[PDB]
Order: sequence, then C-alpha cells, then structure tokens
Amino acid sequence: MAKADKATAVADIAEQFKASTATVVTEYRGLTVANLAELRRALGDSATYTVAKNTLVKRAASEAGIEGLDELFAGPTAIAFVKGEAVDAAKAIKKFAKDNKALVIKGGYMDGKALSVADVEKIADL
Amino acid sequence: MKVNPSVKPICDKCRVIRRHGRVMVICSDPRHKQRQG
Amino acid sequence: SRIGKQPVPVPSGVDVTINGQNLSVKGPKGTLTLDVAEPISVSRAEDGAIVVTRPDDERRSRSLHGLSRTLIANLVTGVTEGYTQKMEIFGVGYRVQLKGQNLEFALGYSHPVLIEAPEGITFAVESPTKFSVSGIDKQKVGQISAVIRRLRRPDPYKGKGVRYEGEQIRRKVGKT
Amino acid sequence: AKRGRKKRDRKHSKANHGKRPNA
Amino acid sequence: LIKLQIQAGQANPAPPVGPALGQHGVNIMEFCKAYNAATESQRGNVIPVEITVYEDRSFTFALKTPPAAKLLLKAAGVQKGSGEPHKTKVAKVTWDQVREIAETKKADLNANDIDAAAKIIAGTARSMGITVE
Amino acid sequence: MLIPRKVKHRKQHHPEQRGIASGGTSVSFGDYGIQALEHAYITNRQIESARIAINRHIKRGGKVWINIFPDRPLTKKPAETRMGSGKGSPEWWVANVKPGRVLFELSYPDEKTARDALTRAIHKLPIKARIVTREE
Amino acid sequence: TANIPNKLTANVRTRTGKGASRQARRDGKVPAVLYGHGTDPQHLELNARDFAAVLRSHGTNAILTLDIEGTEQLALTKALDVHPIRRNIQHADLLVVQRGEKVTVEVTVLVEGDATPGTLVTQDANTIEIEAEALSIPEQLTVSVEGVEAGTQITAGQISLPEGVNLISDPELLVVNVVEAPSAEALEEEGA
RNA sequence: ACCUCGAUGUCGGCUCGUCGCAUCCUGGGGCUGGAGCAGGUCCCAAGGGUUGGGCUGUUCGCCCAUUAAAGCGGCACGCG
RNA sequence: GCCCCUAAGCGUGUGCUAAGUGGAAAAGGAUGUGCAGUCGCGAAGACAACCAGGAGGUUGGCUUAGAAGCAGCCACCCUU
Ligand SMILES: [Mg+2]
Ligand SMILES: [Mg+2]
Ligand SMILES: [Mg+2]
Ligand SMILES: [Mg+2]
Ligand SMILES: [Mg+2]
Ligand SMILES: [Mg+2]
Ligand SMILES: [Mg+2]
Ligand SMILES: [Mg+2]
Ligand SMILES: [Mg+2]
Ligand SMILES: [Mg+2]
Ligand SMILES: [Mg+2]
Ligand SMILES: [Mg+2]
Ligand SMILES: [Mg+2]
Ligand SMILES: [Mg+2]
Ligand SMILES: [Mg+2]
Ligand SMILES: [Mg+2]
Ligand SMILES: [Mg+2]
Ligand SMILES: [Mg+2]
Ligand SMILES: [Mg+2]
Ligand SMILES: [Mg+2]
Ligand SMILES: [Mg+2]
Ligand SMILES: [Mg+2]
Ligand SMILES: [Mg+2]
Ligand SMILES: [Mg+2]
Ligand SMILES: [Mg+2]
Ligand SMILES: [Mg+2]
Ligand SMILES: [Mg+2]
Ligand SMILES: [Mg+2]
Ligand SMILES: [Mg+2]
Ligand SMILES: [Mg+2]
Ligand SMILES: [Mg+2]
Ligand SMILES: [Mg+2]
Ligand SMILES: [Mg+2]
Ligand SMILES: [Mg+2]
Ligand SMILES: [Zn+2]
Repeated sequence: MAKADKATAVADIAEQFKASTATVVTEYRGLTVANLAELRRALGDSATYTVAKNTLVKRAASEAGIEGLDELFAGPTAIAFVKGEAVDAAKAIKKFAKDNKALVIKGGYMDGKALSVADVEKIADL
Repeated sequence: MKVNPSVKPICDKCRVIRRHGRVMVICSDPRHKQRQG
Repeated sequence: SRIGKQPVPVPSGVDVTINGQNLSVKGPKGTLTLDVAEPISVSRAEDGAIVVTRPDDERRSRSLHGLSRTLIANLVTGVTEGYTQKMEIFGVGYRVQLKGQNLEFALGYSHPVLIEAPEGITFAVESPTKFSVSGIDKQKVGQISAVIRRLRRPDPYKGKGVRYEGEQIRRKVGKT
Repeated sequence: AKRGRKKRDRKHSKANHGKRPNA
Repeated sequence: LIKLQIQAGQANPAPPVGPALGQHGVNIMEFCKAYNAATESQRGNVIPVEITVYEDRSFTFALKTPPAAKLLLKAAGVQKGSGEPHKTKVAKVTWDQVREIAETKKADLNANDIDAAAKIIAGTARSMGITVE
Repeated sequence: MLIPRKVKHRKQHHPEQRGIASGGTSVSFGDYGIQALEHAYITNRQIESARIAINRHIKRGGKVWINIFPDRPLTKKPAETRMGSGKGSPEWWVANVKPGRVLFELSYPDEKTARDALTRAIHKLPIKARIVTREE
Repeated sequence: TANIPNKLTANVRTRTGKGASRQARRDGKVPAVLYGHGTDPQHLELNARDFAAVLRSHGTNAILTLDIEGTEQLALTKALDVHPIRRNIQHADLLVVQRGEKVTVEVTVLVEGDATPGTLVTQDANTIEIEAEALSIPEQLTVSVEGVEAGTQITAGQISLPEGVNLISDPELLVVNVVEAPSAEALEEEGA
C-alpha cells in the first residue's frame, strides 16, 4: 500500500469523521469474519463500522480536537461512526460485545470529549 | 537421502543450507532431504 | 547482532565474576564457567547487566556477537532457575523406572536397557510412562534427552517409542 | 588420457610462453 | 460441522453422504427422514444442507435456499451448464427470473439490497456462460 | 525435423566458427527470445526437441518462432573405414550459430511461464544461452 | 506536448581513432558525432552513465542540450550503436536541431488492454516513423486492445496521434494483428 | 604408423601371485509405493572370503549339485 | 627468478582468497565472499517474531463412481 494511499485513507477518515456526531473506539481481537458481517448487518443500515491503522487515524485525528484519542490507539482499533443519530451504534456495539464476549470497549467520543467505559455505558442509557 | 550434483528445493518447505562445505537440502518431508555429492 | 546489543539482566542472588575473557556465575543452583571469543568484549553494566561488544562490523565478529550473548543468557538462567525437559513413552509394555541415579527402560528388547546419570544431572520419573530430565546446563540436558530419544528407532506405523513432551511425529499406514 | 593431458597442460608454463613442441 | 448438496426427494445415497456422515458421529436415519419431510414440503429443488454437531452426538441440520447454479439452470430451461462459459451460450435469462433468484438469495445472502443479489446471480450465470437479459 | 527441400551442393566445407553474429541479433517477432552466447552447430533434432519442450510447457496459447534453419549438411564415412577414398555421405543437418544470434522467439501472455518454457528450451541446447526481451 | 531539453556535458575529442575510442569507452565515456544542417561536424565524448540515464528516462529519441565548452547546443539522438553481447552504447550520432523544426523520428508503439480471451495478440511493428516538431516528439505511442474479436488488423492509419504530429509511413503498415488463439494441437505442426 | 622385421614367441589351461574399487558375501547407514518376513534404490566400506562337476577347443555360453558368496577389472588381453 | 634445497627480496604500499584454490577439466547446482549499480517497501514503525481474523453466494459449471478452492477442461465473478 502506497504512501499516497495512506494520505487518501487519512483524508477519507477525516471526511467521514467530520460528518459523524460521535464515535466509538473498541477492541475486536478474537472475532471471525462472520461475526463482523453480522455486526455490519446490524450497523450498516444507519451507522458505520470500520477498522483502520492506529497511526493513520492518528494523523487523521490531527484535523479536529480528537487528538486526545491517541492513547486509545494502543492495541486493536475498531471505529464506529454514527451517521444516523449518535447512540444506536453504542447499543449495537454493547450488545455485540455482551453476546460475543471477545469485544472490549476502549472508549467513546461525544460532545467534543473522550469518555471511558463506564461513562459510555452511562451515555448509552440516555 | 538423494545424492546428486543438482539439488533443489522441491517444495516450499525445503531449505537450502551448507554443512561442512557441502550444499544440502533439508525439509520436514524426509523424501526431500538431499545433498550435493 | 540484533541479539547481541541486548544486555543480559542479572537477578539479585547472582554473583558474576569477570577474569579477562573468562566469566563465572554463581547462583542458587550452582556455579558455571564460560569463555568468550577474543574479538568479543564482555563488561559489567553497573545498572546490573552484562554488555557484549564487538569493535568491528565484519562477518566473524558479527556472528560471534549473538552467540556470546545467548551463551551468557543461558549461563545465568541455568543457575537462577535451571532446566527441566519432559518425556513420554508410547506403546504397550514400554516402561521406565529409576534404579537410584540410573534410569531403566523396558522397550520391547530381549534385555532391559540402562542409562547412567552423568555428572550434574538427575532423572525424575513421574509415572511408568512419563518422566523428566533436570539439570543446570542446557547443553548437557539436551544431549542426554536426545540420547534417550534415540533409544528406539522411529515407528511411523504404531508410534511406539520415547517421545518429547509435545512432539508431533509423522505417521503413515501399513495397509497390509 | 592423463599423460597427454599433463603434457598439453604443462604447455602453459611461464617459461614456455604457451607453446611446447608436440603441443 | 460439514456441508453437502443432496437431492430433495431422495435419501441415503451411498457415494455422497453415507460414509461422509458415518465418520462425523451423526445419526443418519433421523436426519434422512426429517430432511425428506422438509424437502417434500419444498418439493422443488435439490438442496445444500449444513450439519452442526455437538458433544452428545446431537445433530442440527440447516437447509439453505436452492443453489444459484440449480436455480439458474431450472429458470433457463437447460439441464447442464456450459462446458465453455463465455464462448458457448446455451440459454438466455430475463431480469424477472434474475430478480426472483435475487430475492431468494437475499433471503440467503448477506447482500444489503436485492440489486446486489441480482448482480451475484448474474456473475453465477457468467460462470455458467448463460446470458442475462 | 527441418530438412531443406534441396541444396545445390550436397557436400560442403564446415561452416566457420570465427567472429560474432551480425544479423538476427535482436528479437523481432515475439515478446521473448533466446540469445546464444557460444559458437556451435545446432542440429535439426536439437531444434525439434527444444520446440517440443516449449510447446509442452506452454500448452495452448502463445506462438513460437524459429529464426534458425538447418541447411548446412555434415557428412560421415561409414563405420570402421580407413582414411581415404573420397568424402562421406551427408547425414545430419546443422545451422551455424554465433554469439548474439537469437534462436527462438516466444509470444505468451504471462511473464513467469514464458521464462520457464524458454529455460526448458535452453536446457536442450549445446550452448550457453540467455533470455532477452523486446525492450532495450 | 512540450519537452524540456536534457542537460549533458560534452568534451571535444582531442584524438579520433579506434584506439582513442576504446580508451574513452574504458574511461566510462561514450564517443559521439554532432552534425546537422549547419554542415559542421564535431567529434565529442560524453559521460556514458548520464547519457544512459537520459535514455532510460526519455526513450531513444530524447532532446538534448549539450555544453560544448560553455556553448549550449540543441541536439537529437539520431542514432545509437549498441553492442549485441555487452549491450553497451558504443557510439552516438546526434543531429543538430533548432526550435520550430520538423524532423522524421521513429517512435516505438506499445499495446495495452485485454482482448477476447480466445485470442492472441501479435505486434508486427516495433516502431513507426513520424514527422514532428523537434521539441514536440512523443515519448511513445499506445494502442488499446479490448473486446477485439477474432481476426482483427490494426494498421498505421488507425493508430492515434497527438496534435501537431504527422504520420509519414503508408497507413497499410500492419502494426498489431489479433488472431484466434492457437489450439493445443495447432502447436505441433508449425516447425515440423 | 611413433619404437621393435642383423627376431619384442601368439590363444586357452596350469602354478604363483600383486594392485584398483565401478562391492558378490560379511560390516555401517538414508529414503521407500518399508505392517512383519522378504525386498527396491542410493551412500560409506577393499579386512578377509569368493566351491565341485557335465557338454562346447573354446574367449563366450548352456546345464547339474551346493554355498553367506560363487564380484568386475589392470599387471606385454600378468606369468612358455 | 630471489623462504631452504639453489645465486639473488621470510622487498615496500593497497585490497582479495579459506579452497592448500594457488599446485588439471564440462553441462549444470548453490543464502561462500568482496566491489559497483538499479528497483520495491520502510519511524505515516519497515521485514522477522508473538495475537486475532482468512466469510456468503458456492460443491462456479463440463467431466466422471467421484470433482466439494486443491484428475482434468472452460469461464475465472459479485456482496460484507
Ligand atoms: Mg534432477
Ligand atoms: Mg577420454
Ligand atoms: Mg596442435
Ligand atoms: Mg576462411
Ligand atoms: Mg548479414
Ligand atoms: Mg536483424
Ligand atoms: Mg545448455
Ligand atoms: Mg614406423
Ligand atoms: Mg618385428
Ligand atoms: Mg639385437
Ligand atoms: Mg627366440
Ligand atoms: Mg592373479
Ligand atoms: Mg565406493
Ligand atoms: Mg547392509
Ligand atoms: Mg538399505
Ligand atoms: Mg573388501
Ligand atoms: Mg584392521
Ligand atoms: Mg586379478
Ligand atoms: Mg589377463
Ligand atoms: Mg598374456
Ligand atoms: Mg617370460
Ligand atoms: Mg600360454
Ligand atoms: Mg638439487
Ligand atoms: Mg640463497
Ligand atoms: Mg615480486
Ligand atoms: Mg614479510
Ligand atoms: Mg612478501
Ligand atoms: Mg599485504
Ligand atoms: Mg591443486
Ligand atoms: Mg571447475
Ligand atoms: Mg547455472
Ligand atoms: Mg557474487
Ligand atoms: Mg468463495
Ligand atoms: Mg471438481
Ligand atoms: Zn520439501
């Protein structure tokens, strides 16, 4: 994959992030492609689920004030953007993690702030 | 233990090495073991 | 090279003495002595480690670097903890039992076979089919384990013989 | 053929300058 | 944890399934009778069946939709597929049958929309060397 | 077996090995080619074996050009014959090959199999040879 | 379509001959002769490596600016001598060209695309000759083959050209021929 | 057609040997389409051993009993 | 030609060779090593190592007892 492709991916991630009300960063280690397809079925109607390189998002995170999310990029990175509403993907990821048990919620980003596991669980209840 | 002037890595598992000045091919499959003699 | 520039930590109870090229390490399991090659220089990193250095970047020094480093690492981890490798025996009527220090095997021969215990190593049988070999020196433990392993020729058909812990042997079938 | 080979090979000495009688 | 393709109204063939199901710890008679009942309810096409096994020798059979190969063959009117696809064309298929099979595969596949399944069926016919119109 | 239909003289001197090739030194018909590096007589049966090797490795597609034709004959006397009593009968046909000559040309879609087939061909020839392409 | 001249240094040959030529080639230099409409031939020597890099970058017909003792000259690579074995460059013939001049140049033709899978594509012409402005010669000419069915002939008339370039050779020149793919048995009678 | 025609005696057999290893047996191995017994192929190995008869002048060969085996060659096709 | 036999250099400077190559040989085989030159990727973290995934259509069709990504032949696609 070329460095120009890396720049294009950075630009695409930034463009997707600019149109997203919130985002969720999670861990996906230990999940088959069938599970990911089911998650895309659950999310693809309204939200968006992606997985991207840590440093490519890090450079793509320098656009806005999400630069504080870099500490959430140590380990596997799974991004969930909410194109429709803000928290449907939050319940979708939480139920997927509870059912599969192989998903770890690294954190979330909402209202210009990065929030931890308990905070995101509280937010999803809202 | 093939002994040939020509030795080659028959399968992808075969490794080509040198032992004591002799070119050898070592592999998990015992058939593929061969030396240059 | 890549292995060579990694200094070797020293546990607390380990005494390290450097005499020119010679090195000696004393620890709970005993004492061991090593000698490094001339182009490789050994030093005591005051933060509690060993440093090996090659002045040159040529082939011979670059090859001896990682060798010496790994030798020192094995040297210290032998006396701090030790080495112990486990064996199983497969087949009907194949058995092991210890006669004091010596190890006694029934391997389907007309006669039972015996193995002495060389200096600095012990055998500990757990079950008539599972036993272990323990020592402070990795090389000697490996040597005796290989000798034990070679006791009966490979058997691709029924799999009878002495095997290592997790060894997965290749097997074929004798149809007739 | 060793004898003929050896003669025709000592042809190649420094002093003989690459030629000898009877090749 | 296996998957086979078997005729709808037929049970216990010796080559395809018998020894295949014998060494997987699956009871064959109950599977055959239940599958025969289900595929006589279906009665239309040969079916692929996926077998999932448990530790108590319990077997669960999943019956998918009729294969795209067989569905396209029966919709096009031909019996066997083209031996040289994209060189010899043996049949013609209109978009209505394509969309019916697309709905069936939407019931089967992960495609988000009917058009994706229709494209999948068109590719399947391309592997069959059958024109899609 | 390539044999000329007729030759004006049926008994000829040996083709001379001196010098290097002047004509036919570059690939002209196909994508890939075999260039010689040694001086040699190449017989018609060596050409046949090499051509068959290329055909078997390539199977269906592609096309093979042979830029060399064995029109020079060589003679031998009958066995167990003393020296003298005229020149012998000609019984094998050869082509004079100089370094730089392009012997075979191949046109096939993919790189790997084309190289492999040509290599199979070189392994059938009495000369050192290399593989060349259209590009400079 | 504008090309920038490539800058190379040249040294007037003190002595000409075969001994001088071999010595210069041994010294990593390539001999050349610069001549043109000005009726004034000059014998030069160039750096082989720079010259080869220029040819790799901009093909065998590259416009050059040469520094002959502080004098800038525009030239075109009219001819090359490549050793058949070593594949060096033994000698170069450079043609004096001024801006806004029409010259005849052989431009290579390359093909790309994917024809019908049951077909084989053969190229009969490596290059075609074209009238073009000195600074506006094309690096290469392309012909696209796709969906081409059975026996189809591409001729020099059908090839596409840039603006301002005129094709001189007769359009009847068969450049690319697409033929039915030979069958497995079809390979056994050719050459037998 | 280089020594030998003012002479270098030629095939088998006998007696006596001596060397090589491209190994017939005995010895040590690897791979097998090596279950075992028995094989196939390759590698290392020259210490010792390697039968008696019928027919054919016989080189050669066929055959009868055996044997662990009944090796292949050089030495003026060793040796008048 | 110049270490000793054997007259004269175990001459000087810079590199190479590990094969006693030097002090015999081919097609061909090969992670031996030195030098020089291109192209690819790489701190936007490269290669190796350790961890998780590698799915659905579908067993793509013809062919066969058999063809399921893995006798063979043709096409050689789509969704997440
Ligand atoms: Mg071979
Ligand atoms: Mg000979
Ligand atoms: Mg001569
Ligand atoms: Mg002449
Ligand atoms: Mg000519
Ligand atoms: Mg020519
Ligand atoms: Mg050859
Ligand atoms: Mg005479
Ligand atoms: Mg006489
Ligand atoms: Mg006399
Ligand atoms: Mg006399
Ligand atoms: Mg004798
Ligand atoms: Mg031997
Ligand atoms: Mg033996
Ligand atoms: Mg053996
Ligand atoms: Mg012996
Ligand atoms: Mg002895
Ligand atoms: Mg003898
Ligand atoms: Mg004799
Ligand atoms: Mg005699
Ligand atoms: Mg006598
Ligand atoms: Mg006699
Ligand atoms: Mg003397
Ligand atoms: Mg002296
Ligand atoms: Mg000197
Ligand atoms: Mg000295
Ligand atoms: Mg000296
Ligand atoms: Mg020196
Ligand atoms: Mg020597
Ligand atoms: Mg040699
Ligand atoms: Mg080679
Ligand atoms: Mg080299
Ligand atoms: Mg698939
Ligand atoms: Mg099949
Ligand atoms: Zn192998």
